[PDB]
Amino acid sequence: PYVPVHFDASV
Amino acid sequence: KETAAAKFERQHMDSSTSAASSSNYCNQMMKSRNLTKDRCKPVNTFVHESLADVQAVCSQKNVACKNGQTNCYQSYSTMSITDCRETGSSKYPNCAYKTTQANKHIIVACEGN
Repeated sequence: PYVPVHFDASV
Repeated sequence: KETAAAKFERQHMDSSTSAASSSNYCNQMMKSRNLTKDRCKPVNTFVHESLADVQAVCSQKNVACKNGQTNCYQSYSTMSITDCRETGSSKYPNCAYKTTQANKHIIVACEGN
């Protein structure tokens, strides 16, 4: 599958 | 070398805590996760949810990334997160951080892996 690679932002 | 996937976990996952304990959580965590080795990483977010819950964000709401890519996903629900921001006075190697705890939605870029 698909995994998180970068944290773009919150809220 | 550390994969992009492996680097994300390293820099943003903290499933052993439901929330930042004290005002020192960021000082503690930036160092231990190794984000203060060549310089002080100016900003960083720690997420306190289980890794399946964060991986799952990749099958949630598709949104555009900041850079315009189209592989960003916003969680449907708010999550426990700790915001770390380098203080005004923070000078390397004495990296200092303001710790902000909150519940919010997160947006992350996803890649195949």
